[PDB]
Amino acid sequence: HHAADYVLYKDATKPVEDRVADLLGRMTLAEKIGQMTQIERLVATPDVLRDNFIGSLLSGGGSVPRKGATAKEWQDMVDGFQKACMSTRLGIPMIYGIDAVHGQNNVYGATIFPHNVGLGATRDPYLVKRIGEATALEVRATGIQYAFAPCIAVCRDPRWGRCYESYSEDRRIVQSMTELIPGLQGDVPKDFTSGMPFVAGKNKVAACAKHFVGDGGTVDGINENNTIINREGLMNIHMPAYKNAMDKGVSTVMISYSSWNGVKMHANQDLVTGYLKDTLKFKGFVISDWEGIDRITTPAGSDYSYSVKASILAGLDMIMVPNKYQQFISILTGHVNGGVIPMSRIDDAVTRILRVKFTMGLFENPYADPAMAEQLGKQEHRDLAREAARKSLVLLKNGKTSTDAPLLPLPKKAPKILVAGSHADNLGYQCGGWTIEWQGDTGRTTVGTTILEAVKAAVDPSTVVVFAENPDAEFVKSGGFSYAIVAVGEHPYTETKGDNLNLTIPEPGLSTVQAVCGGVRCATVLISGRPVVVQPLLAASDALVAAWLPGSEGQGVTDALFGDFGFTGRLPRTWFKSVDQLPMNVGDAHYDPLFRLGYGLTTNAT
Ligand SMILES: *[C@@H]1O[C@H](CO)[C@@H](O)[C@H](O)[C@H]1NC(C)=O
Ligand SMILES: *[C@@H]1O[C@H](CO)[C@@H](O)[C@H](O)[C@H]1NC(C)=O
Ligand SMILES: *[C@@H]1O[C@H](CO)[C@@H](O)[C@H](O)[C@H]1NC(C)=O
Ligand SMILES: OC[C@H]1O[C@@H](O)[C@H](O)[C@@H](O)[C@@H]1O
Ligand SMILES: OC[C@H]1O[C@@H](O)[C@H](O)[C@@H](O)[C@@H]1O
Repeated sequence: HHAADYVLYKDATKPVEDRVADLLGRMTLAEKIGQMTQIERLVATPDVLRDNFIGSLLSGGGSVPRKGATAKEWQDMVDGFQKACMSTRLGIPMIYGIDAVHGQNNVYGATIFPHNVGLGATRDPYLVKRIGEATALEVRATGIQYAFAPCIAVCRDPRWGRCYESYSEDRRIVQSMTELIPGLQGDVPKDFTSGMPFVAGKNKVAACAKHFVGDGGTVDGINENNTIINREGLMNIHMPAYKNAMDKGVSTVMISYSSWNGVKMHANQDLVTGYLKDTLKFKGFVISDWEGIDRITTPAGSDYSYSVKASILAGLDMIMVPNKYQQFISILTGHVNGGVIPMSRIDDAVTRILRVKFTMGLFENPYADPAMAEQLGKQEHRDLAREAARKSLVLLKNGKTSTDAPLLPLPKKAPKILVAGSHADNLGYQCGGWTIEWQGDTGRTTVGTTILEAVKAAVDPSTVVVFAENPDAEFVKSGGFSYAIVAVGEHPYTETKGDNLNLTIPEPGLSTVQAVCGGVRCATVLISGRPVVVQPLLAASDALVAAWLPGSEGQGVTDALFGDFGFTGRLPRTWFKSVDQLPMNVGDAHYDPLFRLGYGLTTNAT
């Protein structure tokens, strides 16, 4: 279709499938295996990318070009890598992935939205869609084209360190929140075939339904462990939201470290190929988790040859290596040369990777848009995160007795008030894990507003605000306070560090709540990724709010505490009486909750 040097795959007017086939037919085995290889930016260089024909890069949690980097620094980094990939013989652009799981959360100055458990509490799929839309803009602000979200785990045991990444223990709520996907990627057209990948263009990102499948079903909530459940239960609880994801054109699916009835998901051909590809008709690409193939074996990494064989034969398309790419490529090349993995399997993998790249426009826009840098941390998106944080709050108690005056809403005008607790003025704590660092961090780690700052921004000018992190009982009684707001809870964690058999908050939290509430009427704000042992906090407090991990916009919290809006959030999970009850789910025989799924008190805006 015209000039003498015409190449069909480079022609933006051609159908995606024609472009995929034209490119695939030209590729060497080295070029094919390169597309299947995703590496960390920490090990990437221009020569490595060109020489190994690398298909993808990622930043893991905390993998950043430098601390405090601007949106422009991220774009320049990603473009540097892209320039090397575009300089290969065939000029196939790489796709760069990152965990933008509550906003573009590795990036300094990005808006940080509430984590998924709090979004489940909103029962507002359209809010979640809008969060996906804003997240895509802030990811593209940094030049990145692919987010490893949503996590559609159905957490069935809150002792799991990733329970906060699950919208709900109720699969119906998780299915509803798959609206994140068309927010991140754009709405699919009228015609759309379920299972096809979709991204609208350069202002949207490829998404990733993860982690397939039953990651939220593991024994005792042990992260990466075994999910012991029959097929009916797997299909009724853990699978349904994957189908909604196919219907919404999710571009990629990431496999789980977990096992199902003792079979590693990363080696499960029946589920990855038999079910996801052949039954759900998924036509995007399947990516491993990080060293996911290594962890098929015990010990992990003890037979990397088998890891490669088992995962590629199971049907995985792209491997998040992410560091030992020379070994990965060498082993896989050996398997193909030896006939152990057929060329048909390689060609399927590359067909799916190329299909996503062409569909999303990556060959037409391989480089970042400098005009998008200013989308990072935009006030409109902070206003959305503030709405979301407010809607996520669940009011658990509002007066010690049913005849006391309701404590909330609090008045904005009072002579003197106390703000207290380890979580009242700690932006890192209020964001939780997957914020700036992999495991999150403590203190002022990014741009945002802590609960204390939000209180100071809300109250009348005549209201004197005193902050004390851990006041003793006498300080409070002698202080002439009208009321206190005390915020306590979990410290940030991610993945196995978050697995927790006791679910009791760190001290001094309960002691601070008891000291404060013993001296003046108090509203306790509990920051956590999950239900935690709460009876002692409830007993001490006039009012108690479960605020989950509300993100950078602490004014979401004070918007409800001071009655600008009423409380509307409802528990998206069961609140247990004791960890000895666990697992305990709405439907079980011994179902004896402290607060059932769907519980939440309300207030009216003042
Ligand atoms: C589950 O955890 C136990 C204890 O750490 C471990 O030894 C076992 O291998 C794990 N099982 C799976 C399927 O990961
Ligand atoms: C509760 O579990 C957490 C994480 O496993 C731990 O850090 C804390 O000290 C535990 N308390 C116990 C085991 O008594
Ligand atoms: C909030 O509003 C409605 C009136 O529309 C009422 O039924 C509910 O009890 C109200 N509660 C309070 C405390 O005003
Ligand atoms: O899977 C474990 C890895 O996850 C990645 O997101 C992080 O960047 C690494 O620090 C961590 O070791
Ligand atoms: O950062 C890359 C990956 O790290 C792994 O540790 C997590 O399990 C994935 O959810 C994440 O996408």
